[PDB]
Amino acid sequence: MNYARFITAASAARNPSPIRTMTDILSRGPKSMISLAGGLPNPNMFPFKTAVITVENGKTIQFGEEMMKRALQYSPSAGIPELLSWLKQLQIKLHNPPTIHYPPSQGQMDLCVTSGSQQGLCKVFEMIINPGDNVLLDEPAYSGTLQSLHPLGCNIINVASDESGIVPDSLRDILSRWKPEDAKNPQKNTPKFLYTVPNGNNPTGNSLTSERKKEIYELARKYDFLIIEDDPYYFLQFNSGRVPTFLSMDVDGRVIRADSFSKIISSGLRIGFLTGPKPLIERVILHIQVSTLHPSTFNQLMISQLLHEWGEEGFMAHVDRVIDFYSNQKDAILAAADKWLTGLAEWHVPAAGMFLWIKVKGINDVKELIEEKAVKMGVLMLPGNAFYVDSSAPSPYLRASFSSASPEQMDVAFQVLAQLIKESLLVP
Amino acid sequence: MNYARFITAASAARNPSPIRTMTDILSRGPKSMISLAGGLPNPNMFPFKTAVITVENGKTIQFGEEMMKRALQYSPSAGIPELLSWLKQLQIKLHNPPTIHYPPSQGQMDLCVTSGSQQGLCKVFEMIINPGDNVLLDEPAYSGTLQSLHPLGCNIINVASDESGIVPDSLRDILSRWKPEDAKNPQKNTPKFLYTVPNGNNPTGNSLTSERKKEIYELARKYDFLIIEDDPYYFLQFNSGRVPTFLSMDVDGRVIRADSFSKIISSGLRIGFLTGPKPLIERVILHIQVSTLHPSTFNQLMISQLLHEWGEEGFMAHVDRVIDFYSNQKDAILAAADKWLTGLAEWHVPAAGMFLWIKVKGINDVKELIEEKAVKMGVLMLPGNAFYVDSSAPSPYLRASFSSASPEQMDVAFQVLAQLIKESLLVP
Ligand SMILES: COc1cc2c(cc1Cc1ccccc1)cc(NCc1c(COP(=O)(O)O)cnc(C)c1O)c(=O)n2O
Ligand SMILES: COc1cc2c(cc1Cc1ccccc1)cc(NCc1c(COP(=O)(O)O)cnc(C)c1O)c(=O)n2O
Repeated sequence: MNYARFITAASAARNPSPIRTMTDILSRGPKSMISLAGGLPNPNMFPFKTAVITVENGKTIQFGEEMMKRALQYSPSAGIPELLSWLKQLQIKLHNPPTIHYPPSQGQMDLCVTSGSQQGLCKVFEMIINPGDNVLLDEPAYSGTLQSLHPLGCNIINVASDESGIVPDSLRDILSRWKPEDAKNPQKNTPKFLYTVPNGNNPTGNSLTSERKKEIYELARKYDFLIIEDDPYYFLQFNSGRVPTFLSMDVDGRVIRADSFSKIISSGLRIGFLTGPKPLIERVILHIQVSTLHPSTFNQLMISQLLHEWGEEGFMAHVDRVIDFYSNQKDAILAAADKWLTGLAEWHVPAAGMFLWIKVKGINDVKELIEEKAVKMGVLMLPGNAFYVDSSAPSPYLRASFSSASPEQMDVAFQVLAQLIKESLLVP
Repeated sequence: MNYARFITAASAARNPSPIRTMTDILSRGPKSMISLAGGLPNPNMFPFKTAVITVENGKTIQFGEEMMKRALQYSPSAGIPELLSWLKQLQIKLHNPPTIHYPPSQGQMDLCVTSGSQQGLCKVFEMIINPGDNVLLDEPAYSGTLQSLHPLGCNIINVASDESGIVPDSLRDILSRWKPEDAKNPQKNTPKFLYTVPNGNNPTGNSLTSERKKEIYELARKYDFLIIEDDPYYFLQFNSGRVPTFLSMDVDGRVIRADSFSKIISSGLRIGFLTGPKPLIERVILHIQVSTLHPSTFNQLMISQLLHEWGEEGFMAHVDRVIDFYSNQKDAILAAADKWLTGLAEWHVPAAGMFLWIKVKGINDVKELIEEKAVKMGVLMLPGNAFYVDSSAPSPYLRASFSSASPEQMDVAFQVLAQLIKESLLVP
């Protein structure tokens, strides 16, 4: 594979820090080595000295004097080595990528710690997109990806979706406007990638099947496009065995996968990870190096100490307690919507995630009902407009989150909504 | 002032999160309000429960159950409100900007917390630069800004400098190729900004005087460019007492100032702040929103609790303790270089910062002496090549850091260096 067509002139021009290069000779050398190279501060000047963090069902994490100096100090752009080896290990355990032992240039598996999955996704789009480029996704999509894409000046082509996510025949229909050989020609302007959330799509909650994923991968191989697998709900799947990922089937080294610890470990710590082909992961690390330098060494050390003590087993037991809480929350929003919304609205049961996508029966645009009327009543929800490329277009949909609300709060929220849905249909 | 000439088409196209827009109506605000809007996970599912951090000359920072849930949760893109009000307060105390009460559109003072000063600088260059644009800078410069600038495709105009920083007559000579009216014509390609490190420039250690700064500001006003004042050594000045900043004199609202806590509080926590005109700070916040979302809530809470308990007095007692340590380190590298390098090399005494810029007497390029010969001897330093736009150009300079090395390490380093210099002068 040739990654050069997937990287901008700006991204290709990125160079490794000539400072880190000299600094890395220090880490590969003996204790007798003297360095006057790095601009690392003296950590003894830092005011925080020790840290003791308690863990619910787990050993208390302690940062002694030395560990604290390391945690308060600079670290590599890709991430701390202990977090990197544990995450690569996990990707192999879970997804067993075929690329593990490929040569670097051919797209060997590489991983980098990002400041949330959002940072990885952002740096990938900025790496790939030139203004006017064609890009594939299924609308409704995650707003953060729509807000990243909009300033990039690309052409978003919508791929049809149902309850089983992206319809492969819709993808086959869009792709048919180009020839498989048109991928090799830049001027023919073939799509650079396919963006998708294969588990509990934000905001629908729909998941792709194994069969659909295989049809999508064969199409990515045929029209030589990348698959941006943004999977933050891979660990939040409801009443399902884990369907293989696009990374698990990545024989070509054409999948960039974004994983998030935001729903399972911490949203505020800003720790996510990006898995993909080494030439592309490298371009992302070089952009991180000039922006954030590296993710918080402190937060990485907090997560790495927890993760290492749990094991890939203790981690999974934790994922299971998290799914349990979110299933009970989904059951509660579903009970509330059954009680108040049946006959007034339509919704599919989410497969993964923390959102219910509700279609209002007799209203074309729920924008004023949700932004004006519902707000004035003290009930907040999201209008469907926020999850489309054209936000000016009317939407009969709303997104309801079930993460934090108590059953009794959901009951009050939906009664207000049914009352507001009725006050909108009762106008003769 | 018109900021639209300092904002690219991609930066202007950035929109605030429609999600977050709803999320802020909840903050304003009765307790009776129910939200099903945000995708905020339930923080009771996070495994870390409490934190106890000990402080050097200060109260033990304790994160109770509620504080920990907030610290592990998402927060605003610009930063946590307590850190923001304390930093704005400090900027007023220290710099007293004239823009404090200007209307937003006219460039009112705004501040945002960034993931190090590097993130702020990066997002500012990306906000301003279009390929082929002219930018003013004094070489040698900080490598990280050279590696951010290189992929942006701009033209870096070298402004000459001496021991008192940038020579204002050199800037006056460069600018004379345009007319003050040329800033109104985009096609006349007038420089968009002047980038400066006014205290202890990386790698020289030279500081601008008050008089030079006033001549530079009047030239910035005349040719209507911005001043990107990257001041990470403002709190690390030796035997000087702090010269007024470009922000202190910013009557026009044309200064973007980057401050760093990397040398005073923590390099690894990735917490810095950007102060500048509200329309420009706003464009930076919108880029942060789509990349890192926000800086670590946890790290911000650590810093904010320390800073609020210290006050602007205890913060100051700390920066003076930090200067004290670096002062002694500077006397030690200076003692070592006096002992071994006199007659073999030339150097100026740094005014601020943690680096000594050494010029080797009879060598044109110290690249092989430092990268091959010094490395093989176990002594690491940086070749001068790393701090120039054209790195292929030979440099007789090296950068020696005095942050961490002990006096006895400096002695051994400078002896190796002198012996390597002597051996290199014997090659005809
Ligand atoms: C109320 O505010 C929020 C609403 C949010 C989210 C975050 C905030 C907090 C926040 C603070 C400051 C500025 C803006 C936002 C995140 C969402 N989803 C996370 C997500 C990510 C990023 O995840 P990562 O960067 O945390 O790894 C990547 N891909 C997919 C498919 C995702 O679904 C979401 O749906 N809503 O509605
Ligand atoms: C050995 O590695 C380092 C060498 C470093 C620095 C950091 C690292 C750590 C690192 C880890 C991962 C990737 C790359 C680097 C920072 C330097 N200066 C900080 C600085 C900043 C950024 O400061 P901020 O982002 O921390 O606020 C802005 N402006 C000016 C004028 C500065 O002088 C420097 O001189 N050296 O040589």
